[PDB]
Amino acid sequence: PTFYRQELNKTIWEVPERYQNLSPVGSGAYGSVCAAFDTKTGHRVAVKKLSRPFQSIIHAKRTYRELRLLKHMKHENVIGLLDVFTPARSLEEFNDVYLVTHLMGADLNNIVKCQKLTDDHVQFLIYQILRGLKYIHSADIIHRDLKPSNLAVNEDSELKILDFGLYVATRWYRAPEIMLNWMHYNQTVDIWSVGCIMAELLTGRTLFPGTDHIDQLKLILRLVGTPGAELLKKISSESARNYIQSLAQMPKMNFANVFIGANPLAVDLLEKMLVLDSDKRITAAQALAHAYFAQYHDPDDEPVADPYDQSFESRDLLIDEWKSLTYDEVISFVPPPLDQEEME
Ligand SMILES: Nc1nccc(-c2c(-c3ccc(F)cc3)ncn2C2CCNCC2)n1
Ligand SMILES: O=C(Nc1cccc(N2C(=O)C=CC2=O)c1)c1ccco1
Ligand SMILES: [Ca+2]
Ligand SMILES: [Ca+2]
Ligand SMILES: [Ca+2]
Repeated sequence: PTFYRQELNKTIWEVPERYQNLSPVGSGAYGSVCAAFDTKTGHRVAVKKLSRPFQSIIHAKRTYRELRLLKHMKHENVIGLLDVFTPARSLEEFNDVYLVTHLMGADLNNIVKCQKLTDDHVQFLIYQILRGLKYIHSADIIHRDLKPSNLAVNEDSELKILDFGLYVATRWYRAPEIMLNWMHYNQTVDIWSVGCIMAELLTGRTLFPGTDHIDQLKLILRLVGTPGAELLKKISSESARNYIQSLAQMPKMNFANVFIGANPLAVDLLEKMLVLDSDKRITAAQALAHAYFAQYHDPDDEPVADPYDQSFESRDLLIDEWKSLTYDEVISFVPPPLDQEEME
């Protein structure tokens, strides 16, 4: 293919002539993104140019990790790949990686900001998050930083999870075990985040808008109640345990008294997601069966993922080895069919 060059976000992009009318739509993890028109299919796409993908061993393995992950993700509520390209003609010239996915116009913050969402609409949005999480969790992939800005949404409220499995970030949606560096955690860290997101969609305001990690913890404990000693088991730092143990004891609030006017089924689901005991937190697959989603739930259309080989994560390789592995993954990529779905 013929490539052309265009300066976007103060840097040269070099893209196949197939992709036209590039225009910037913001940064993503380790890269920046442009909307484009795919002249082969007439579809709108988003093209991410990775930032300095092989500048260091950190960047190089992160590039490989992201390409491997995105090549594996094949789910309607998870960002996956339509294309991956490089202007390089050989491994020796290889220094740039571009990832292509279907264009999504907004993030979840664009949906709830200026709109009082109906409960039926909130159900649909949360249902889609949970369907995507069931899929990624089934491949032993955790998001760990799920939040509205990591949920891409289009003009019909269809949603996809992105930046999973990988500047001052919001911590308002992070699971307590992540935010506070507890020693062990499971996939349900992401379910805490869903509870935080769902709460905000129902009330129109942030559930735990803490100014720092201690203020955020205090806000969390005010809702869910002081935890037992067994939860201290998870916290390495004695200073942190002593502090938490020293706090005045707070009762758990009845969520029906907090989310006044909400669908009682929404309140019940929130009670099952927003628990400190991550081993008692509802899983994505269990949440999909909850009656709150009755009008959307369809077990035939809530698939799991093919097994995902993450053995590379434990390996230290040289930069050029990660670069060569990445090049191999670029060259071996097989574009999916344009239409991969059939009537039920
Ligand atoms: N507009 C849009 N549409 C789809 C995805 C993205 C996208 C990507 C991304 C990831 C992989 C890929 F192959 C191509 C693009 N990374 C961050 N974003 C965000 C850009 C600003 N916030 C919303 C999504 N942006
Ligand atoms: O007080 C607020 N929201 C709120 C608080 C508590 C409850 C509900 N709520 C439900 O949970 C469902 C409908 C509804 O109004 C909404 C608020 C938002 C912006 C400024 O103040
Ligand atoms: Ca269906
Ligand atoms: Ca069916
Ligand atoms: Ca079809």
